[PDB]
Amino acid sequence: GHMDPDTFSYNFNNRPILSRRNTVWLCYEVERLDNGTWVKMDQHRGQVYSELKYHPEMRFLSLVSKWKLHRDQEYEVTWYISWSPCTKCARDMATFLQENTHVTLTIFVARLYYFWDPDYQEALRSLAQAGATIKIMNYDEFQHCWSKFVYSQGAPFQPWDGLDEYSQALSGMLGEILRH
Amino acid sequence: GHMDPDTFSYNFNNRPILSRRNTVWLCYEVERLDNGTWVKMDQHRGQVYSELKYHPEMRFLSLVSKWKLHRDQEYEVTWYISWSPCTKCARDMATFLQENTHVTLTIFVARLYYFWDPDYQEALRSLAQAGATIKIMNYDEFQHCWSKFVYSQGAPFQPWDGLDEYSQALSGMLGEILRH
Amino acid sequence: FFRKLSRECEIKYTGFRDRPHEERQARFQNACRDGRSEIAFVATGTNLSLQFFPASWQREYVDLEREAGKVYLKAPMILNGVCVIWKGWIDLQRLDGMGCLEFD
Amino acid sequence: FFRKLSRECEIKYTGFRDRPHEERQARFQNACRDGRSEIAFVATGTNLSLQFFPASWQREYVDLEREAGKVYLKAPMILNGVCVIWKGWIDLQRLDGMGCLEFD
Amino acid sequence: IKYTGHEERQARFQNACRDGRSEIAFVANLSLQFFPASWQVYLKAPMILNGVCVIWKGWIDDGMGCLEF
Amino acid sequence: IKYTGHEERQARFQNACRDGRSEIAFVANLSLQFFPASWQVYLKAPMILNGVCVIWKGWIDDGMGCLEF
Amino acid sequence: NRWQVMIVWQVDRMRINTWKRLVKHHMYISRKAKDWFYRHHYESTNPKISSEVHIPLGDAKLVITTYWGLHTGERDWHLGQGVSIEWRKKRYSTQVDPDLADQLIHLHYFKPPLPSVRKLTEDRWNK
Amino acid sequence: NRWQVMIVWQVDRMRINTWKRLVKHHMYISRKAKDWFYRHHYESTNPKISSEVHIPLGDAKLVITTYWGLHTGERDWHLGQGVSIEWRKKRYSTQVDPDLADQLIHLHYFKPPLPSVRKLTEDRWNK
Amino acid sequence: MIVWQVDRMRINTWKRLVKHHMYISRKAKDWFYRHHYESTNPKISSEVHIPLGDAKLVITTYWGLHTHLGQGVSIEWRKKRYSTQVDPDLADQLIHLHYPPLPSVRKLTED
Amino acid sequence: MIVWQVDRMRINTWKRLVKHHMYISRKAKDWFYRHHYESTNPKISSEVHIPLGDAKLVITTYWGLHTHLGQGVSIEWRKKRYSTQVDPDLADQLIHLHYPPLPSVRKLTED
RNA sequence: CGGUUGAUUGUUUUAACAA
RNA sequence: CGGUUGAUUGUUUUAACAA
Ligand SMILES: [Zn+2]
Ligand SMILES: [Zn+2]
Repeated sequence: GHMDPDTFSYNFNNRPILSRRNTVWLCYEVERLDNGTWVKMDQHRGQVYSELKYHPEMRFLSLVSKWKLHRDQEYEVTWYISWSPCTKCARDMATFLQENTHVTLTIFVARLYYFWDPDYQEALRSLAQAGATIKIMNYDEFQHCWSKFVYSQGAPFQPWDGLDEYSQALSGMLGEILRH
Repeated sequence: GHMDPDTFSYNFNNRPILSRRNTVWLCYEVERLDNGTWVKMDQHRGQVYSELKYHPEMRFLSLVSKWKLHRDQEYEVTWYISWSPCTKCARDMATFLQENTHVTLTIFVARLYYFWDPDYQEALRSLAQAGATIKIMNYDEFQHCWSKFVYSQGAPFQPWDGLDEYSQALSGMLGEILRH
Repeated sequence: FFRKLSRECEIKYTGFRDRPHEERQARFQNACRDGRSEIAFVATGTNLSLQFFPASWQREYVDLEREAGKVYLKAPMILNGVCVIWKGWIDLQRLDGMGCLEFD
Repeated sequence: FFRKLSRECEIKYTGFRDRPHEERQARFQNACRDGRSEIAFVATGTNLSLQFFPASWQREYVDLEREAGKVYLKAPMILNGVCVIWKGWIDLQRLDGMGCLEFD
Repeated sequence: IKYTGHEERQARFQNACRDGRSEIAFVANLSLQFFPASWQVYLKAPMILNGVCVIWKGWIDDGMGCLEF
Repeated sequence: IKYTGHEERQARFQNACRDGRSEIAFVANLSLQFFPASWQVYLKAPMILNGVCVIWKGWIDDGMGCLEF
Repeated sequence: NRWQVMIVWQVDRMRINTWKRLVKHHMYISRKAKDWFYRHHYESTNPKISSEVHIPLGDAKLVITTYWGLHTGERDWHLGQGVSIEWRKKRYSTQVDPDLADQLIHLHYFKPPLPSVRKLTEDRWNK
Repeated sequence: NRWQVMIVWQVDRMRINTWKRLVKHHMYISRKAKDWFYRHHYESTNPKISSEVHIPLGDAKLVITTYWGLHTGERDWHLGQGVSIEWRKKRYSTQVDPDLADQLIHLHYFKPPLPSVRKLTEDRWNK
Repeated sequence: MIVWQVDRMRINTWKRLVKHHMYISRKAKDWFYRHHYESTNPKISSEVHIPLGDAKLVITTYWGLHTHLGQGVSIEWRKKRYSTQVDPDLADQLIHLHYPPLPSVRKLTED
Repeated sequence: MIVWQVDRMRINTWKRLVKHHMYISRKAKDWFYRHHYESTNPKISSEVHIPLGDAKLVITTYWGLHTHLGQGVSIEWRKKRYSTQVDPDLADQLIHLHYPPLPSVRKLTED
């Protein structure tokens, strides 16, 4: 929950074509299924940036491995990521989800990374087939990230121009990619 | 300069065969050649740990790329690393040093990683041929790391048993590997 | 302090909680069979843990022969200057059971 | 404040300090040739910087034709409510030169 | 040569060759690509290579193909 | 078969074959390894494979080699 | 080629972050500077503007704009971030030195320290 | 199979680090606990001992040993670190609860807070 | 058409070097770069046009090939309507005569 | 001796799985693991002995081969002094009859 | 290539540096 | 495989959580 507003505004801009966002920011939260209800884990949530050789998905996988989650419990992990996972990241998340059936993953993406690339399309389709839920980050999850992961110091969320239009266009593109 | 003493003592133990040190810690410092003398850079030094997919050498390379060091100045970079660089790390450091002739690198290793492995031997030899200086971390650099990179809160350095014997054995092994 | 442990107390094994239950059972069986690995039992209601370190790391026994599918644990220890015993049992399948302190 | 800049002041270009000098010269030549890239000149003795942003990002000129191997810079600006001019020149090879404020 | 794309593979080969509207690959890392004309078993293709009008002819059951001027 | 290890390569092949005390590789990812007996051009080697005593014989200038019972 | 000329004071990342956090804390938590307008980076046509703080002074406004991704500075930690302070009234803008800006702030407006432009813009690497 | 039995209080990493830093600060910076002996992890034959603090009380000593890499706990953040407190005199050792240890410390010895075993060992995840 | 099998990393390096040398370095500024959306072929990743006098050398990178998805490169000399398939060896000389490492066809095409 | 060219990552996975199954999993606890320093051959990385009745199956991993340094695997059945080179196909059945994924010779040896 | 951005351009990648 | 450790075992990987 320590993220300056400028970084969030710059990286999570939902314009489908954004040429100067070279880093990937991934906010994550985990819920646990207890007594039939999903209780949020306050200390099992945060945000991670990207490196040129280290993507945020690998860092999140390492964090999950360190968390030592109980195998006899059901976990629901919500992601809010600026760029949709690349081929290697989607591959690794798919095999991790296949090897970890007690945890399910929902993903909201601010932008679709190489949505016109067939390789990225098959990577996203394989990630979806692995059980991951891929969604387009609309205004609601943007506000949720602002009030949850962003160190706004009480400042209200100020949406950028064309947020809803970009969200609708990205929803259409994701529906076309996933063959809904 | 924020490193708890327990981590330093556990990771930088210089026993040649150490089976339960799965993480690599790398302390780095940079000096600049000004007016014929090497002045230390107070803010260009620190320490980085390792990830299963992200080695400290890659993180240091990213830090160097972000530092924006002047190409018209000479830099001398000192490393203090618990494990000697692996094949990929030695490869990448060698090509980086070949592509960056204005910076020289000296490396002190607490332990030799796979010193009996021919692949690691050729990796170390290639790194040495690239211009990097590889040395065995003796008591002096251990004390320097304790007083510089370790958050000891004024506590004196307490060497472990057999530090000098392990240092001599590792010096002999490194001399054999480098074909001095 | 003594009464809290003596009156109501239950113990369970959580050595490898990220692994499947069958693998947990196999690991616990191995660690009980050879005294080269530690075994820890956690009180459910608190953060208290009873750890059986091997004697090489420094009438107390862990055994399976008393009952099939069960592990029995006897641990004498001097607590707060008075000698006490910790008697426990956990069954193989659930890696759970009852453990409590008594005066010896 | 005005006197500090007017009396003694020297400027230099440090746009890409991690790149070789020839590449720096080429980049500076390109950025001066087309007005699609910013050019910054740093005062050597302070942290003050003069940045020539393109007019699309919001009698001031940067030019090479006045002298071969030199870049001449004229920048009128209203500072502290009074209009002043910044006149500078840097040579191609060293990416260094003289720049100072004057009253217009 | 060999086709790159078992029963499903040969069914896809057959229906792609019969209907079209798809790309056909024949590796030797040299490979011959057959694309539909709208995008711009015996195989015959005229093609200009290094200034000469060579013709590549071959057969596939794996198979054999060669180019002759 | 082909040797894996140009003038320096053939000089190394020649002096390694003449003196020994080194390993010789002949790839076909199958490969034949020739190790000095202390560690335990025409080529001939008796070797037991799948219960039969086959003999591998070949020549290298690249070359050709085959195994026969 | 038409250019826009602005005087930018090069300041390291830590001071930029401290200034932003102090301004935002004094805008919402300790509402002394509650009249200050904080315009984000996407509201400016300049691609290299990180943040913009508007401080109403009478009928005019003092604008402090922080830039990121600029050219590298002479010092080690001048990595491409800077601050420029100006005073605008009725589409008439004049650049203002940090000392005069702080004087205006203390004239019109005046524990976490209060946000001061002089501390933000001062070069601790050249002295 | 011969076993050694010790009562270990499971404590998260943050509290272990806070305890270690407070003890080391009060050993060298604010030398009130200057008589405490801090034996490192390599001086113990137990492979899963992270740190060991010796507090001389008369002719005996209260030993607080922190362990790392233990079995995972029931709670989320009981990842394998714990603390065990004992009192030894003339090769006679008895395990001591944290409250009694704190009482002994305040009896014999007694801004950054003073190092207390009760705060270190208390379970904030079970209450 | 002749397509050589190439890894995606080499394609990325090729396109990055080409963009660098036509935009920043400006050593190959006369070249043209056609993106995916300007090509009717759905499998074409990109096109690089190298002006060689009146003629032009077109390097087309393809993605999504079923060779499991593969990428390829095709080199083709073009004299107005006339077209010809070109091996990397001829393209090396054709580029060196009229014109970060330089973008070389041989390095990208070689296996 | 027949040596199959293998990447170092597959060798590392093979040795890790073997160590796991003889130490932690104990499914293959009867196996033996000979390290580099117990072998007279300088090129031998490791040896895995799988007891098969009276006979034993030896899987030897080699490093430092000049095939630029390469690694290899050799499978060899051993009945006392008698020895025989074994293909991975026979070793699959030989392991399955008498005995993380299971350590399979075919997966490591296959290219 | 800060643009009807087609996205590894000069990365904008950082919990306290003024508590 | 916490051991005459041959080193991807159950990682020991964290600047303030008690300022
Ligand atoms: Zn990725
Ligand atoms: Zn490494």
